[PDB]
Amino acid sequence: QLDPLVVGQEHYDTARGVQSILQRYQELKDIIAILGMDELSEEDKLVVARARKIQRFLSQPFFVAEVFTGSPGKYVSLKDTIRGFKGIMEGEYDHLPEQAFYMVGSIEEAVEKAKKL
Amino acid sequence: IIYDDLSKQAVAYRQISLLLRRPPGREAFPGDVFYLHSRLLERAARVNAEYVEAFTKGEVKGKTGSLTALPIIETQAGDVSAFVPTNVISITDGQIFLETNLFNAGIRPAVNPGISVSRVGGAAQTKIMKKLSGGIRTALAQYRELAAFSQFASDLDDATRKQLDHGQKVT
Amino acid sequence: IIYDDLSKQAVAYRQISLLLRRPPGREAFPGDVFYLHSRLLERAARVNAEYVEAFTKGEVKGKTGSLTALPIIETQAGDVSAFVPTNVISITDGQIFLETNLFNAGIRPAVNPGISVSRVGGAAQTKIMKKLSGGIRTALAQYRELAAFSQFASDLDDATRKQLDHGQKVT
Amino acid sequence: AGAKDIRSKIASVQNTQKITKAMEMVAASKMRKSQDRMAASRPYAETMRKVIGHLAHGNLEYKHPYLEDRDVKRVGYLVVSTDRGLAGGLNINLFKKLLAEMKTWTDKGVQADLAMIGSKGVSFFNSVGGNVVAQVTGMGDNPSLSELIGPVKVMLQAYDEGRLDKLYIVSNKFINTMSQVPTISQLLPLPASDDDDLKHKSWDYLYEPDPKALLDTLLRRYVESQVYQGVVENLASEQAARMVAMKAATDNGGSLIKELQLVYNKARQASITQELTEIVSGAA
Amino acid sequence: TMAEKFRDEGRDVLLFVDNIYRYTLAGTEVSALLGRMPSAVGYQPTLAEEMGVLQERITSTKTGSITSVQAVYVPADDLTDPSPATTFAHLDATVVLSRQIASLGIYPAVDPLDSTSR
Repeated sequence: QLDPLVVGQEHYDTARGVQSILQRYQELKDIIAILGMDELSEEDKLVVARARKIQRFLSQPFFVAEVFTGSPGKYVSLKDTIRGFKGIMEGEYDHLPEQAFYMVGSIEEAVEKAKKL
Repeated sequence: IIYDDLSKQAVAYRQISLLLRRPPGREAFPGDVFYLHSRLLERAARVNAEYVEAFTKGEVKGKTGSLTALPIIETQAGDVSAFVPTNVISITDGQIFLETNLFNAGIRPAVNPGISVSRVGGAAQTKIMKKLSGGIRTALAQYRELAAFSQFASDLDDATRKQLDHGQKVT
Repeated sequence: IIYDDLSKQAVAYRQISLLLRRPPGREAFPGDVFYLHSRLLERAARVNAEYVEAFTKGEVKGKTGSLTALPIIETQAGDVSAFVPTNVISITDGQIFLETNLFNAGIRPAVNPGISVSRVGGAAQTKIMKKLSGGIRTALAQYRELAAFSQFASDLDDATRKQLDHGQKVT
Repeated sequence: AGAKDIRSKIASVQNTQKITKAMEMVAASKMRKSQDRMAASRPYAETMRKVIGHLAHGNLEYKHPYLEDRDVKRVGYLVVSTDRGLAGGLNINLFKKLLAEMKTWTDKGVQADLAMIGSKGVSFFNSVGGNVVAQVTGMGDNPSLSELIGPVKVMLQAYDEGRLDKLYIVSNKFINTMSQVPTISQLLPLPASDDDDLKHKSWDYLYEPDPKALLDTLLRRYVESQVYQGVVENLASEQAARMVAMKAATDNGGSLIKELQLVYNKARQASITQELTEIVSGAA
Repeated sequence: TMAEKFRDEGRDVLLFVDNIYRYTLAGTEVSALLGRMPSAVGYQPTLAEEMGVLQERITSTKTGSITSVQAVYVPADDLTDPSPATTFAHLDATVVLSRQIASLGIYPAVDPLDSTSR
């Protein structure tokens, strides 16, 4: 069902951008392992950081996992998730730390978690 | 009950199966090696009092019995992506993974967080212990990976000087 | 004619041949799997005007018949050294290799040039396309030669920087 | 996987480790040669700063623009950077410190200008959009003063012409063979001498031809040495940082060898058994 | 079985096995000759029992004891191969000899960092 004629152009483009930059991060992992992250071009450091922030924002707390951790479960609507990933990809949240995105609901919870570190 | 090595019961059963000329599968183990451990470990259970009444013909009215199992598995070179280790991980509830690197570094018992889990979870604990120790294993799951990634220096010292001294003293 | 998953005709034939107790070859495939696909694919042919005129006993003249075959094959993690992929790569006139590392990066259709061959070449092209394609082949070949330096770019000379950023635009 | 496919990558990573070891050795020798050339440069600046202190802060203290703190309305920086990568985090720490200070200066609404030594900073600041106005690149292991004459001349002319004020040099201080720190230091207006030449009371030079036109040349030549000194210290710091970085890269390669060999062993065991089981099970 | 007769007399005995890997490999050859199905890496199906039947007789007893020193060979330098993996289950100590220590003119050339005992 991940076709523009089924899910709309905005959803399709967001999903494909996420895939594209996670794949670009996969391609950089092997050189980061050898030489360290300081050899990367200035724009490659940015795709690395945004890829790690996407990887964190993909996490979510569950109502059934509410007994393995203590976090309350979150329900995220499709509109909010594409609204958040489209925001991350184009750099409007570049200033937050990675941990602001770990185990949150919509992006407006990540901006709040950033305040409490 | 403690089975000191299921990874050697599996080898003895493989010997028996190959002497009986049965076709082997992955890693030369028989096809039904999973059914070797499952029908064993599936007997460690907690039973309701109606079952104890129906079994003991009424004599023990209103107590619940249980059998707790702790099988031991030995994995070559620390990998868990292997046939029998993964077969038993797919049967038991929890998973205490003891790591050789931690063990050499003096951290004993070498309980590796992030890989080890308890699928029963906080339901098993006394509520004091449950509340005091809320989510720390997942905290260390990231503390470890970040101390592994951020090797060059303690940069972006927002609270990492507190985080990675708390997570050190906890260990 | 498109054959979708010849690698599933091969599996159905392996099943039939293993239920008949025939001697299993490599990966349990029977010995005659090649002779299964070849006498299929060699039926795709272009046929000259005299064969057509003789077959139809007149009623057609001057015309040449044709039948084009596009068999599809699935590989497990990109390995070409398997049995059925080896046979079919040996039989056909060329290959279009679709790779997942290109598909993920957004290059769609993810055909991998250079690793992909057509032995009919320009003979099956309009002369305008035959004229224009040679510079694309050479551009992508130079790009493949230089691509090792991509993640070290901005260190490079400008004369090779031009080739490197031209190959990216062709891609 | 595939046993041959994994052995090929084991060989590739071993070759990489060997290359990085050779680079560590080369850098560890160039570091010594560079840090000796660094010591060969002290006497000029020292024995010239004593003279400048005598003519400037001694008796009959003369008056010169470069000696006094006119009000600041725009600032200038001389930026030294490496011409070669693989130096670790050396250049980016320095450029980030420069951007922090240059942003603090533009909070007050002052304008700022840059002059670049080395190719890396030239590449960086055009991407950030900095106002570079003069540059020299391609110094390599052989930094001449007769090439630094140019941009230092541009900055000095822009200073005495009234445009710039309070110009700086930013560079890496070589402190230990494994410790180099980015520093921003003030060259003009001239920093204040710790020592006092009141003890020079008892003598005065026979200035031929005349003291003011001579102090001008002394001050111009002095900023040049201090810049040149900054360039040579930055070069020795680059060599030390590349040494450390290639050391780390060789150890990372040495661990990837362990992981790849474990994978190769598992692959070859699985291949032996998967072949021999097919053979034995095929024989009815 | 000669070491065991020395044990019964009340003595402490040393038994040297010049290469136990060749004991495993000859068991594999005999197993193949008898026509039994090949085990994890082609080794015999009875590998872990043929090894234990030997190594279980080398024990201290309340009349005497047999200690054993066994030269070990690791195929393809693989400490995961079934033969090393089965042998290491029984060893109590492990002494590594290194040529670097001998080039230093130090004898015995025991590597003290990798040498191990439980």
